[PDB]
Amino acid sequence: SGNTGSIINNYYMQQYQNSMDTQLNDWFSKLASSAFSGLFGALLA
Amino acid sequence: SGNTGSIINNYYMQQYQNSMDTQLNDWFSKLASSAFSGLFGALLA
Amino acid sequence: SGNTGSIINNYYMQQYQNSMDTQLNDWFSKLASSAFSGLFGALLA
Amino acid sequence: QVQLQESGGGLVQAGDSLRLSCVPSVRTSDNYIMGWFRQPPGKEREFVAAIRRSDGTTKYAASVKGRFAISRDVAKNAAYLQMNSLKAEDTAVYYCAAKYQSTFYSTMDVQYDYWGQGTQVTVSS
Amino acid sequence: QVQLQESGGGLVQAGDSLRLSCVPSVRTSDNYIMGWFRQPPGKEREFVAAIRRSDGTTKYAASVKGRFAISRDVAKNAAYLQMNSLKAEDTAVYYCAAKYQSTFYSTMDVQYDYWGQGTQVTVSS
Amino acid sequence: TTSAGESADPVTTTVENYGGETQVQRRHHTDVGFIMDRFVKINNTNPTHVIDLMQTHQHGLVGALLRAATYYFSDLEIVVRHEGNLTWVPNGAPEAALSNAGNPTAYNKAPFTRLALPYTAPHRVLATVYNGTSKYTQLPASFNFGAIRATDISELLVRMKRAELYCPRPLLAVEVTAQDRHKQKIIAPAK
Amino acid sequence: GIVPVACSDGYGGLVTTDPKTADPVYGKVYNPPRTNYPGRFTNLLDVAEACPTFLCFDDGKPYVVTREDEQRLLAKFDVSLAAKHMSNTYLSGIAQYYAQYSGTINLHFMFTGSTDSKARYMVAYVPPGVETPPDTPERAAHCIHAEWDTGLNSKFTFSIPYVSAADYAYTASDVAETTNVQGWVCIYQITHGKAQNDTLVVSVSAGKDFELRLPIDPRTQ
Amino acid sequence: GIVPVACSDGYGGLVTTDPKTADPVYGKVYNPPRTNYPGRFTNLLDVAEACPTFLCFDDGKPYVVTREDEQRLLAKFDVSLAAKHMSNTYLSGIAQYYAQYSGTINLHFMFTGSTDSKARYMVAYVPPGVETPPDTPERAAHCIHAEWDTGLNSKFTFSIPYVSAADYAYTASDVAETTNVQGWVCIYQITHGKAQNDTLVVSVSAGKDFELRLPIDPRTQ
Amino acid sequence: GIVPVACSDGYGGLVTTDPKTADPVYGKVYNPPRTNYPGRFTNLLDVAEACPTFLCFDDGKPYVVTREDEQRLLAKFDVSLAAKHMSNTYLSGIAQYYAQYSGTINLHFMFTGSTDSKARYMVAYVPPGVETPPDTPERAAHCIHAEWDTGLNSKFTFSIPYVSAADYAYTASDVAETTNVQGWVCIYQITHGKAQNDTLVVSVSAGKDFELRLPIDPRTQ
Repeated sequence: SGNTGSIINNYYMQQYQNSMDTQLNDWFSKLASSAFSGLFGALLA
Repeated sequence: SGNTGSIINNYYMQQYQNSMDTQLNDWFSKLASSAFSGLFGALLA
Repeated sequence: SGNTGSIINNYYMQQYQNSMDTQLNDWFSKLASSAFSGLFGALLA
Repeated sequence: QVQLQESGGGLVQAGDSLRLSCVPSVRTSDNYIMGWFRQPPGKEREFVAAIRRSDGTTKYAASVKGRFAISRDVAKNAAYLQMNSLKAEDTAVYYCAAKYQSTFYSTMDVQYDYWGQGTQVTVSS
Repeated sequence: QVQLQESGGGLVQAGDSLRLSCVPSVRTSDNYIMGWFRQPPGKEREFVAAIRRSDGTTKYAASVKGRFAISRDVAKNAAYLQMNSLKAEDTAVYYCAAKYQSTFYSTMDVQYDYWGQGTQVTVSS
Repeated sequence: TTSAGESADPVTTTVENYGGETQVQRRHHTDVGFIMDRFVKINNTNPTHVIDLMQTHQHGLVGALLRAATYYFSDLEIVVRHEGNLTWVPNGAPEAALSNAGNPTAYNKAPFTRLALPYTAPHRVLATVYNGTSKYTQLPASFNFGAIRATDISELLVRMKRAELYCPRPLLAVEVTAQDRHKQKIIAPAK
Repeated sequence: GIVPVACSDGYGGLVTTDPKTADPVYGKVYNPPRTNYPGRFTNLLDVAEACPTFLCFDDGKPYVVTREDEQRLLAKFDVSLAAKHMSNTYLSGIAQYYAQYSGTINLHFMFTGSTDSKARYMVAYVPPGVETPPDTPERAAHCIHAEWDTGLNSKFTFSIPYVSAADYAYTASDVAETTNVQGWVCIYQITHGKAQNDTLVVSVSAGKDFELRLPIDPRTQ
Repeated sequence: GIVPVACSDGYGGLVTTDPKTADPVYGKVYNPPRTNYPGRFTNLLDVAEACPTFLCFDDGKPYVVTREDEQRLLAKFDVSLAAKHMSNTYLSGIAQYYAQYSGTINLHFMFTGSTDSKARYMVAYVPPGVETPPDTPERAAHCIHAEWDTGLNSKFTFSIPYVSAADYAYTASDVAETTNVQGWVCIYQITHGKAQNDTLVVSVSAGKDFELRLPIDPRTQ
Repeated sequence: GIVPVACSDGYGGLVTTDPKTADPVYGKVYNPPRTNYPGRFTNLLDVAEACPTFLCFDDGKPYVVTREDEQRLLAKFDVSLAAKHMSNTYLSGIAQYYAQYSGTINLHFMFTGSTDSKARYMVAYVPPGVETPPDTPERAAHCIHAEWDTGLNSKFTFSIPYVSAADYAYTASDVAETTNVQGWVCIYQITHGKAQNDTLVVSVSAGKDFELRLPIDPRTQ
């Protein structure tokens, strides 16, 4: 769902508009969310 | 239902889009599904 | 309803597409259905 | 697509009459306009007379208005150019033509589609 | 887009025969019309004979109607103009052409798209 | 697996016979109704053409896959590129019916004409081969879908709708002359 | 914005038999009432069933005359709506505008001789497979047939079966190819007593399961 | 007023494989019934499974003959639907009209020697990675193989595995580049007793998970 | 009749970024499975956060060296994704394809001197409003800054604030007009003991609320 802006459903079936993925995980999202913040050691504000 | 990819119903009735079959059995599907597999005799795995 | 093959209703009202009949009986259908069949006299099959 | 078969050409002398005919090869259900073009010796082709297939709407040239007459046979799918009271200037090569694409009177002598090989008409004096 | 390769030109004398060929560079699935234009010495280009790719519908010029013959090879994707019984007037520069855009018979000799460099045919007497 | 060969029963061994694993398959592209539903060319058109499917090229996709069946049934779609009007008469019509506008006649629009025709043959199925004759190498004259007519027709395309095939026949591939396999050029980017 | 569409190619042109309508220009028009108007037919085959019309034998007569001869073959005609005998019929006049047909075809035989004149007739259906039809009732007795004599009831109806290979038949014979695709119908004169110039009128109507299939427009116009 | 639309550009033209229909011109047509018509196939791979067809070895024979020699290599062919041995097959005739494939390919070996003639055969799958195939069963015993002798049951089916890097393979070998992308299949003659001119017939059919993927139309027309 | 429409003018033409789709021509295609394929990124700013890349100081080095001089200004660069120091960064390589930005920009300082070498550094953010940046830490102590010495932990991250008048800033400096629209960043060397040739490596990554706004395509092609 990127760069499509019509509210109405498609006229053609999903089987014909694009291919179908089969089966048998965002790394950098988790790698950025698991970043360190805050401080290290003690703080004297 | 082969090679038709629109979800919306047809604008014309079924009586006019194509002819109508009347009445009064896939052979090779059953002939392939009834094929022999496995082994013959004994097995020593 | 002869030789019209669209399923969707008409865009124009019935008052404008064709004229309107007013009031104030198929003869040959009944004349053919009331035809004689069978036999005449006795039968020895 | 369509080929045109012409008939009736030949040689006459001044004062006589000739009859040209043309029948197309296929009998499709179109509104074609059978016409007649002539090419005088050492001059360029020019329009003579046309007729519509549906009705008998006939066009003519200023040269041949009272003399020539064109007609059509609905049954045999033919067209005839009855040439009358020929002049010595009427010597030319006469071509038929079809003009299937549009059948309006205003354009009835400008753009034809199938010609068919011309006949030879050489009137003497 | 498409380039045309011509073959078979040369020099003959009156009464002999020549065979011109032309093969296009790409084999796209179109209905193109291979034709032949000739340009006599000191005169302008003119149509000779064309052929459709689908069927063997052939057009011709009034000059060369019974003599010349055009054909097409579905397998090798070629076209051949078999010139017969040449006249001393047949000396010219012969060009092929493509006409991909429309393939109707009525317009089969008016507007071609790709020409390809012409061959030289100079018949003697 | 070992079996009696002369009995002609079908036998399908697996890779499980030596530890393997049969994988899941999808055969949507070799469906009969799917593969026959594409427009294919008819390269011999006339001012008058009788629509016979055995006039498709014998080595095309649909042409060859149709020669690989004894019988068939189908509706039809045609794409005609014509001059003037296009008349269609059904199966069995006189040839003189093609000059009248009571029959389906299409007044030509700009690019071409795209119609849908039913199946009008008097038989339950049509055939690609016939062993014998039909009067009192050549199929019966009733093996067609009708006829079309225009002043000249430039191209004709046909498409089989609701196709059904029966009794398969041999389907051949191009022959290998002396190689170990038939090698040909395959599309690959430039540079 | 607004709804985008794709103006498809190949679609749009006028077909003279298309199933769609035109757009009106003159609203609110009422017709004069025609309630219970007599003599309406909504099917051509209803009229073709209820109303039989005459056949056309030699000299253009609707009847065959008994013969003072050794020949017992009154008339013979192909099972074809394009036959020479059916050229003047309503069934044939309708069937000329269709491609195919199937079903029964009824023949009616009305005897118009005097009271003191008797006769016995026979009609046989000769399906295709022989080169020439039979000309003796003794030899045509092996087909499907029926016999009948003359008496109080002066009419007789015989029903020609639809027997063929295909489910439908063409209503037009193709070319000068001989041996009609369907059979023949042969009328015989088994015997007659004091019937020298008495006639037998023949007419044809459609059967119970008769049917015409694909409309065409074949006449030169 | 009326609904406004945007006639989009790029949309509308005819594609010869598009998934939409045309508009009809001839209504109310009924077909003759074909209920329970025999011999229908709705998938090409069903026929390709149930019906195996022969291979074509040297001299154009469907079989390999035992050899009175020191050579124990009967035949060898690439795992390719475009191989010289599969040129006359139905599997190959179908596979020529597709771009890619995947799955099993079954080989059948029918022995047609007399009763007093014995033999023992071997078939090995030689995946790619060697430049030349092995020509000794002792050296090809390290691949995937199977052995079998002759007896009451005269047929033997061996199933070629689909082993490769990509999930699909091309059904056409690209160019004069050597060393077929998939392996080879090598048939060996382990031993034989009194089998001088006896043959072994080979044929091929599709496996349980065989599949063809992208329809094309590649032949010169 | 049929539905009437108004083919509007101005609508229909192709825009290269329009939000509508095309119509398909090749149905029923299945891809090979790529479940749990490693190393996927769905946002460029995720990679820009997690992976910092080096700055480019004089002589094209990712680091500044302590100086045996009276000058305590190691390096100074404009707060601009188009600066000379950020020319080789991933943040800048991404930001070149957008019109505007807003949010935090993090700087990382890694000390790579020996154990027997100490130092104390300082970084200050000098917002716009002065003509020339300060060159003394005593004078740049009045901006927003931070100090840090060397020890066990060899990295230090300082976060440049987004302080301006407008809610967004251009990611490209307009013309030879001087005095960068945003401030400068000045790195100082407060003191050092026995650190003669030891270096301090600098790199930059995106902050927690960094953002790029309007996609463009500005490079000469």
